[PDB]
Amino acid sequence: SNALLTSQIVDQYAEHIFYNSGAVGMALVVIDNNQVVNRSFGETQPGNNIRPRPDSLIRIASITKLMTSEIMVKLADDGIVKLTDPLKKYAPKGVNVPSYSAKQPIRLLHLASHTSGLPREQPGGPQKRPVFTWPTKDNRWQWLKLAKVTVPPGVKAAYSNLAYDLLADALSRAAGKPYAHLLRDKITAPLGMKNTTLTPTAEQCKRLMIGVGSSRCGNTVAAAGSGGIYSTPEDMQHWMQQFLASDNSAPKRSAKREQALYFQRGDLVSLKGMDVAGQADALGLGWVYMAPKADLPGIMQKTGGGGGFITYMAMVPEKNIGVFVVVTRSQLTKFSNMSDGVNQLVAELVK
Repeated sequence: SNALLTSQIVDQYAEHIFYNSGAVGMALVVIDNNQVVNRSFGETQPGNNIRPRPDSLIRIASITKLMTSEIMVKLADDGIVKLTDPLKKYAPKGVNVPSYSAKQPIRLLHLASHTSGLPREQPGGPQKRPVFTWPTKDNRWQWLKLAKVTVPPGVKAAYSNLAYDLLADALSRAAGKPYAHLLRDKITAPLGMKNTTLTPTAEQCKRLMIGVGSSRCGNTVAAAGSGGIYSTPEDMQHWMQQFLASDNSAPKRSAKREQALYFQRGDLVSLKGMDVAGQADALGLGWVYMAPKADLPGIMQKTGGGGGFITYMAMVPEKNIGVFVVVTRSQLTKFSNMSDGVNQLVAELVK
């Protein structure tokens, strides 16, 4: 958008997204070239009348997967992994990683693009379960070693949390340090994202927004790859900015590799779980691409939902436009009533 109108265009949509989504609380972050527009609505806990702040703690849920893929891409540039490495290269000493057939192993690329053939969650967990706490890393590898993989890789997309946590495990093994140290060293420390963490302190937890379906604020390292990351609107602004040019900076060196697309929709036999914010026209490394259609532009996006939070990031990198939104749910909240509004906002911003 033209800087003269950016704020006014955001205002055409922001309050509608807040009301239509049934949010308890909402933070919206818009980057449009040199313009940054922030809006906050509602409450940080039902009935508390406290507006969300730049440093309100949030669960970003599956936006986490974009960071796992970011780390994979950075480690690949370092020569520490290859996207094509079999997962079994990074398996603990002597533990089997099953494969559809000998010459068709699950590779890191498959985990990142949801094409590994693995299930969405490890089966057989506790029926009532606090979010982002089960399975643990040890649980995953104990299950995997006896598991059967019955579909070849790169044939079907089936959205998976399990696969993304296995990816984080592999990346940690390859780098020779805990995943939390990779997240810090490769992402959060260089960008000064001082509230982006899998291990929040008490001081951070007191700032965690609350909606329907909330869970206690705790260690979420179990979902390090798939969904556990806590952050804040201001930290997420800084993260999102690295994909977008402005007068003061070019995108980060790895932005294009991070957003590379690997499977066109028609290149797969079927896709499950990929169409939450609209039809997925191509799958990247966590990122999902939707081609222009109706009155919407081509959009790179990722959806997230867990622990009473829903999140969405949509961007048009060529136009230096990105929108991130986080909402705490009320009972009636429907995800696409938030994401559809963001997509329409993005459509107005690109004009």
